Amino acid sequence: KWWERKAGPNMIDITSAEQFLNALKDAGDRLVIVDFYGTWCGSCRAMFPKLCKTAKEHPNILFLKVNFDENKSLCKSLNVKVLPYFHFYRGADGQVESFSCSLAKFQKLREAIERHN
Repeated sequence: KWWERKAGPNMIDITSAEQFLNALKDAGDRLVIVDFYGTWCGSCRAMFPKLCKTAKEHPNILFLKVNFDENKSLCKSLNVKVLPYFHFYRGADGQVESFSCSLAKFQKLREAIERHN
């Protein structure tokens, strides 16, 4: 599957609600970037290499990949309405970013990271 190709060790597939919370809790005070994507999302597929490169460049950021099509109830509960979409979480602060971005507007994701390192 395209979302598995060249994905580094800080990029994890989320397949259940409990696993999602455990990942957020176990992250401690680390920045967590949650990548909501779809199996047939062209933009998602197109930006994946850039996302993988970003993860390699930031080994201490945790990237959680959430396939909307395989976790629909979870994504709906989280108010995710369009794909690609991102939530950032960090420790006690909980959710600290919530946004979409284009392939060409990938710099918005980099700017979001820089707001939280």
